[PDB]
Amino acid sequence: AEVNDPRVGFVAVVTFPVDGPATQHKLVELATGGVQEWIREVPGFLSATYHASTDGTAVVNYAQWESEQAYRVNFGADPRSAELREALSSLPGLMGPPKAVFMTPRGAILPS
Amino acid sequence: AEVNDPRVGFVAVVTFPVDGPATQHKLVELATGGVQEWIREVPGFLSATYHASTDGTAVVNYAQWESEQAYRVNFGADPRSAELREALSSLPGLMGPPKAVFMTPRGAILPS
Ligand SMILES: O=C(O)Cc1ccc2c(c1O)C(=O)c1c(O)cccc1C2
Repeated sequence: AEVNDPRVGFVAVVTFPVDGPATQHKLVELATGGVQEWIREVPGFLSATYHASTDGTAVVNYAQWESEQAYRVNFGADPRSAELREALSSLPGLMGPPKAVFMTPRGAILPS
Repeated sequence: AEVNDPRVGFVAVVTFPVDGPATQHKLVELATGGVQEWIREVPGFLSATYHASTDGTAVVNYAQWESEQAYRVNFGADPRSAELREALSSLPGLMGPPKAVFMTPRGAILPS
């Protein structure tokens, strides 16, 4: 969704530490390769965007959710979220567990 | 911009460690201030979305740019950006220097 859409009530920023750009590429390919097709229809799921850090050390996911409850009930309480975590943790090149930060949009600056 | 808009060639995720929920509002208020409107007309700027960590300890800015040059020079060479940095660094309640992670969007999972 647009980054400043009011429907976005909850965001998770997840950082995955990797051993270099080849693993960055593989990790994004894995994340968008069909393992999480099921998440697209989850009520409250708005988006998951995966980025490669320019220094080659991490893959960052910026995920928008309609609310914390929707995230908790429709993602965290679904066992398929554990399946997803296992999938992404299986990749060679992943150097530590993913780190998450939870947060709510509070202000924005859009273009003129 | 939409998170998967093809114009977004470069993203910065800037984290500002703060001492509490009160300073989070102060920091967002300052950063989305109104004197900061010149940023809206910077060539290549697409969006700045300021978030408050749910735990009250951080303010996180997800910023969309057309390219790394737009951020670095169009924004970064303008003196107003140095002004803005100093402003943010001088706010009481800051627990340390802002930390930026630079990255490129590589893939997105979205609802149909
Ligand atoms: O200079 C730093 O590293 C700290 C720091 C302070 C203020 C800002 C930034 C920043 O990075 C940004 O990036 C940034 C951006 O990308 C898009 C919009 C506003 C800011 C404001």
